[PDB]
Amino acid sequence: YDIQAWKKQCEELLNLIFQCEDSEPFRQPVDLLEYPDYRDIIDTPMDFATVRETLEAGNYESPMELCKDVRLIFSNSKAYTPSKRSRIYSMSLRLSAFFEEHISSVLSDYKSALRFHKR
Ligand SMILES: CNCc1nnc2ccccn12
Repeated sequence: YDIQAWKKQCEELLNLIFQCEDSEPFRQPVDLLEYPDYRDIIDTPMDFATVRETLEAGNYESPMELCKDVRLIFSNSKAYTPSKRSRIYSMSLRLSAFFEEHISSVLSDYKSALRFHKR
C-alpha cells in the first residue's frame, strides 16, 4: 500500500550493487582518457553514482525512472563492448541479472500501491 516505499528499497538495492565486485566498472562515469572514443558510440552516459545521486536529490518520481537509468548503464556496455565475451560486458550481464531479480518486486509493489491509491 505504501507509495513511497520504493525509495528506501532502491537505496538498499544500490547499496548491494555498490558492494558487489561486478559493479566496479560502473560506479562512476566512464573515463574518456581510458576510452577515448566512448562518446562517439554512447550518447547518454550513465553510472551508479549518478543514479544514487539522482535518487538522493529527490529527482526520481518513481522506481520506473530509476530502472530506466540503471538499464541504460547496461545497454551502454552492450553498445560499447567490442565483443560479447569482453570482461566488462560480462560483468554488466551478471549485474543486470542481479538487478532485475531484485527490482521486480519494487516495481510490482509500487504499481500496485499506486493502483490502490487511485481505486
Ligand atoms: C564501463 N566501462 C566502459 C565499457 N562498457 N562496456 C565495455 C566493454 C569493454 C571495455 C569497456 N567497456
